[PDB]
Amino acid sequence: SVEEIRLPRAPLGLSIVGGSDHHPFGEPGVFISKVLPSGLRVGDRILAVNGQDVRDATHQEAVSALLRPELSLLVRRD
Amino acid sequence: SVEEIRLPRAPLGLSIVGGSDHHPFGVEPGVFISKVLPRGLAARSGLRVGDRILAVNGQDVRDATHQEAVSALLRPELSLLVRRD
Amino acid sequence: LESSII
Repeated sequence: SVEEIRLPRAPLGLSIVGGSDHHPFGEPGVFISKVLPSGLRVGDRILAVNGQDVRDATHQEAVSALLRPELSLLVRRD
Repeated sequence: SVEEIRLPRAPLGLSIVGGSDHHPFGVEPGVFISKVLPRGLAARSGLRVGDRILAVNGQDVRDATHQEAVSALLRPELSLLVRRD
Repeated sequence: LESSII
């Protein structure tokens, strides 16, 4: 399914792999590889960030979108 | 050169990339600072994009996996040694 | 290629 996940910024650490310029997840997508040991799950595909499409973004484009000065993530899992 | 950077505990406004499990930095197992927000905490602490993180509170991360390096940085000020330039 | 945002 596809879920909108809201995360308050102050929840600690997010790791991602993938991207279009290119692991066991998925795809051309960007995928959550880790979350500090809420709502998000490893393997989640990240579709949008704060309403901005990242479905086809490069890895560095995804990173820059995650690295924002609340964070909203649209994700697909499974 | 090799610099000692004091970095607050994690947000910090930085991304890191790399590790021994394998970007434009180095070239190469290292963990590097790939982006810092201009007024974020990492920037103010003196970290720089392109910095290769060598150690974190005594933990040698020169040959660490990406997630080893991160865990180190997220253990609950950090003393970082970085190689740069 | 893996990045982390903190």
